[PDB]
Amino acid sequence: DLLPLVPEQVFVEMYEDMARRQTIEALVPAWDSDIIFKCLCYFHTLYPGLIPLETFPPATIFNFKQKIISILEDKKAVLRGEPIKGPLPICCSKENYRRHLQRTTLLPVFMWYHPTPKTLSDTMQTMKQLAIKGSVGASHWLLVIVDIQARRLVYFDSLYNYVMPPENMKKELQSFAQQLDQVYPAYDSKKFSVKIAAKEVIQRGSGSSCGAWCCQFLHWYLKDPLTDALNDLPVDSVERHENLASFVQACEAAVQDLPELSWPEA
Repeated sequence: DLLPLVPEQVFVEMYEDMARRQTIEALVPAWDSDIIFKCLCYFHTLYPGLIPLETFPPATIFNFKQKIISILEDKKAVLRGEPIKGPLPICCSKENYRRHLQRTTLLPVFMWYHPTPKTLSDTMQTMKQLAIKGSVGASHWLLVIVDIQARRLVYFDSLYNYVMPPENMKKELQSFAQQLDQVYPAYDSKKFSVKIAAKEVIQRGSGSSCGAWCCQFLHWYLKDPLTDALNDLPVDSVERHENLASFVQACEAAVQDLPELSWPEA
């Protein structure tokens, strides 16, 4: 039997997939902690209810719940004229921080995650290693929105199930939600609800657009806390990211002439 032709193009069978991924990677490069923070400061000017929490160092899977509880307990104190006990931000005066706490209705909690580290310190160490070599690697940004006004926790994973299956995260967040009912109780005894935002992979074809996706979802949520934008997405991976690219470009222009490393006034 005649031998099959083996072409003198080692990668040709992957050309289409490679071209799409290269296109996507070029459209939306990685967003790290500093630009995310600038974007949050900008978002606050548009939506005063959003407190621009610092992403340095970012929360992790090991301490995001403790960080949220500290912030809410401090907000409770501020509304009662009592001392705050939580760690203070670097780029904000303590007085301005108190005013942000008094005003905020929504905590944008960005979590930086990597499969390998098993502790908070290991995670920070991994974060440092990757940063100096300029690699994303297997790291991933996640967003937890604590909507105080609606008593809603929204979990956004652009890779859908990168940390754990969505039902396992649902379970963990549901237990956390009832802890928040005791920590930050409501007059009418309305319970904190939990929403897993992503029903499938949004970030198809990319290893770097996670940061931008989180900020885009947040902005969609800020425009409409009932948004179904994740369902109205284009099917094509490339089209999704060229829409995201316009968002990114608009944001980067919007913050270009905004003050560096400083919170806006509450």
